[PDB]
Amino acid sequence: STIEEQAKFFLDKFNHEAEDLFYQSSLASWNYNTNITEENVQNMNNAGDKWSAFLKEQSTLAQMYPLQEIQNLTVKLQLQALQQNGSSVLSEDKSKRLNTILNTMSTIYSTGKVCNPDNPQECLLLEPGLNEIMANSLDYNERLWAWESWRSEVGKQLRPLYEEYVVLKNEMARANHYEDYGDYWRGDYEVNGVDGYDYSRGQLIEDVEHTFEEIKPLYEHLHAYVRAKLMNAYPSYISPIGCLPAHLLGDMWGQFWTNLYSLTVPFGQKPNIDVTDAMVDQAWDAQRIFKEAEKFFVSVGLPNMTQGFWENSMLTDPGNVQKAVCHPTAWDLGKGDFRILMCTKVTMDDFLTAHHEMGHIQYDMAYAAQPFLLRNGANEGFHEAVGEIMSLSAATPKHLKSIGLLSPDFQEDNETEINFLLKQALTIVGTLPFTYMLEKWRWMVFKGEIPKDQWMKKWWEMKREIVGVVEPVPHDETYCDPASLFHVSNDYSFIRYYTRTLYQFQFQEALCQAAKHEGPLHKCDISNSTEAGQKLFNMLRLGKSEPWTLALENVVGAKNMNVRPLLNYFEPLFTWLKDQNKNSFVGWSTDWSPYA
Amino acid sequence: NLCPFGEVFNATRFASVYAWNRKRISNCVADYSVLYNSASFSTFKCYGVSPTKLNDLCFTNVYADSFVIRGDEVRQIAPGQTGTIADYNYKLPDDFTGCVIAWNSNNLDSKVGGNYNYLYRLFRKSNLKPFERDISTEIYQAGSTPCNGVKGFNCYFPLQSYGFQPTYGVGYQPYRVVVLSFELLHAPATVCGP
Ligand SMILES: *[C@@H]1O[C@H](CO)[C@@H](O)[C@H](O)[C@H]1NC(C)=O
Ligand SMILES: [Zn+2]
Repeated sequence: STIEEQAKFFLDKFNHEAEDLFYQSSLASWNYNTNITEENVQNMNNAGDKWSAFLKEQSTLAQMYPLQEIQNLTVKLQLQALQQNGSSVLSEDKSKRLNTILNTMSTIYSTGKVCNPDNPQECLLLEPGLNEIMANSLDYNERLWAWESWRSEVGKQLRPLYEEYVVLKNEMARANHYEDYGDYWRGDYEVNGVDGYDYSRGQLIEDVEHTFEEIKPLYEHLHAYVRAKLMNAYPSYISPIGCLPAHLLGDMWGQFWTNLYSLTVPFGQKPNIDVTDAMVDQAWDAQRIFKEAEKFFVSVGLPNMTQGFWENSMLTDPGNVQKAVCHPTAWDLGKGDFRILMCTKVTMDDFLTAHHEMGHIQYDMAYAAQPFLLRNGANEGFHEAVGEIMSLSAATPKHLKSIGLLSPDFQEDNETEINFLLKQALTIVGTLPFTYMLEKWRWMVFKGEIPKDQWMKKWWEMKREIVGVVEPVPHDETYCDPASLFHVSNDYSFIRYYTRTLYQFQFQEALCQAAKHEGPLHKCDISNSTEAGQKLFNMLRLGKSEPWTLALENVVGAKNMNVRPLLNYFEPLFTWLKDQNKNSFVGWSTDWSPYA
Repeated sequence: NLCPFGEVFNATRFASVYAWNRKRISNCVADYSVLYNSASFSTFKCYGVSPTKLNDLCFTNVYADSFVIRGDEVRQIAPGQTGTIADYNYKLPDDFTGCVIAWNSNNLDSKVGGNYNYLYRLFRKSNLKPFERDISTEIYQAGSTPCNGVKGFNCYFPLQSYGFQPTYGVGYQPYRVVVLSFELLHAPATVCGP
C-alpha cells in the first residue's frame, strides 16, 4: 500500500476512537457545567485527561506519515491538523515552568483584590466590583481609583511573570518551527499548497493594517463626537484636541465603548426599541424564544433542531437544586448530539443571543458530515461571525414585526436609527482600534521589536497614536497594563475579534443582496430567503475541509478580508457624525496628558 | 403452527453486525400481517417480492438475518451499496429477493455510560461476497511491513465498538435490522401464508 492509503487507514482508526473519547470528555464537561458537584469535577478532569493523552500519542503517530507524500487535500489537512495538535516538543522542566506561570497569572487575575484608600478592610474584586465602577460610575475620582489601582496592585504582580512568559512561549513556538509566539498565533490563517487561495502568516499583518487604514476616518469622527459629549460629562477634565483618558471609556480598559451610550446618545428623548415588554405580555417563555429562533433558520432553508436538542439542552436555570455555569454556549458533543447551555430569561437580549447561539449549532450541524478533524470553523473568526449575523437580522424592526413583538403600524424615525447605529458603533467600531493596537503590541513584543525596558513606554505611545486614548497617570516599566486584561494574562489570541468583525459584515452584505434587500444594509432581515440560506450553507458545510479564503469566496465572492461592508453598514452614521463634528476638531494630539 | 417470527424480532439481544445471526425458517405458517402493519419500523423495503402479497405464496426456505447497526448505516443494507458495513460486515446480493426491516432500538441497546456490546469490522483485505461472514480477529496489516500479530503502527485490531448512548443523534443511535430472504425451489415448500 502507498503512504496515502496507509494514512487513510490511520485516520479511519483515529476518527472512531477520537469520536468516542471526545464524546466522553464532552459529556463529562457538560454534566459539570450543568451541575457543579465535586464528583462532576473529577469525572470532567479524568475524561479530559484521557482525551489529552490520546491526542498526544496520536499526534506523534500522525507525524509518521510525511505530509509531502500525501496528495489528497482532505487527507493532508487532517494529518496536518493532528501533527500540530497535541505536540509538546518543549522540555519537561520548561513545560512545567510555563504551566506554573500560566496558572499563577490566571489566579492573580481572578483573585486580585483592590482595597479602598479610606478602609483597608473594604476590598473589591474585578469580577463584581471594579467592573461595576468602570461600567456605571460617573465620578471622575472613583473611576480613576479603580483604573489605577487594578494596574498598581494586580498589574505590577503580572509584570515579572509576563516577562518569563514571553520567552518561554517563544521557545515553544520555535519548537513547532514558528518564528515566535506571535507568528504561531497567526498560523491559524495560513494556507499552503492550494494555487490561487494561498495565504501566508505575514500577509495577515499587512491585511489587518490595510483594512484598518480605511477604518480610521470613521473612527476619528466617532472619537471626536464622543470627546465633545464627554467634555460635558467631565468638564475641565478633557481637552478638545487631546486623547480620551483611559478610565472614562465604559470599562476597565476601553475594550468597548458601549456603556458610554447614556452620555453620547444622539437623541435622548427617543428611547431605543425594546420588545422585552412585548414578550412578557404575550406570555413568552424560554422554549418560545428558542422555538422562534428555530423558525428563523427554517425560514431560510436550514434544518430544524434535532429532537435530542430539545431533550438534552438546558434552556433555563436549573434552580437551587443544581448549580450551573450560566453562560450561553453552544455544545457540539459529536455523534449527532447538539445542545445549547443557557439560563434564558424573557428579555430582548436573551432572545437575540438565542439566535446567536443557534447560529453556532447550525454551523456545527452543517459540517457534521465532515471527518472529525475538519469539524471546525474555516478559521478562528468564522464561527462567531456566523452567530453575530443571526443577531443582526433578528434585531431589525422588520423582523420583530414579523413575529408579533413590534406593532404592525410601528414607525421608524431616522432619529431612532441613528440612536441604534451609534450604540452599535460604540461596541463594534470602538473596539477595532483597541483590538488591533493590543495584538500589534503583543506581536512586536513576541518578536523582540519592543524590549522589556520599553514595554509600557511603547504601550502608551500606541494607545495615544492608534486608539486616541491617554493614561491618566504615568506608568513606568514596573507596570504591565496589557496583562490587566483577561485575554493577555490568560494566554488567548485577540486578533480574531478584529477579523470576525470584518467577516460578519461581509457575510451579512452578501446574504442581503441574495435576499434582494433594497434599503440601507443595517435594516436588512434575511428571513424567508431560501437563496440567502443556501449561500451561507454552501460555506457552513465545508468546515475546515477547504482553505478559509475559499470558504469566504463561497459567500462574498472574494478571497480576502475586506472592510468596505463594515463601512457601508455605518454609512448613515458616518454622514451624521461628520455633520455633528463641523464645529469640533477631528483627530487628536498625542502630546496632551491629564497629568501634564 | 405459527412461524417463529417473535423469536427474531422480539429477541432480547441482537448480534453484532460482524457476527450477524442467521435463522432458517421452515415448517410453519407465516403471518406477515402483523409485520408490514406494525407502525414501528422506520425501514420496510422489499426487493423482488411484494409486501401485503407475501401472505399468498408458499416458499421453500426463508432465511432471517438480524444484527444491529447505527442509523446512518441502514441505507447500506440494500443491493449494490458501499460502505464499512456493506463492504466488511454484511453484504446484500445485487439481485436480492427479500425485505429489509429496521427499527430504532435506542431504548433497548443504549446505556448512559456507553454500550460496548455491539461491534463492527473496520478493516478487511477484500470486500465480502454476498451473505459471507467474517468473525476472525486477526491483526490487519495496513502497510507493506508485516505485523506478525503485533498491534501497533499500521497494524490495527479490526473490530470496533459503537458505544451506543441514549443521547446520541438518530444517525448514531442503534437500529435493529432484520433481513428476510425468500427462495422457491422444487423442494418440500413449508413456509406458506394463511
Ligand atoms: C413483540 O411482542 C409484543 C408484545 O410485547 C407484540 O405486541 C408484538 O406484536 C411482537 N412483535 C412481533 C414481530 O411479533
Ligand atoms: Zn458565539
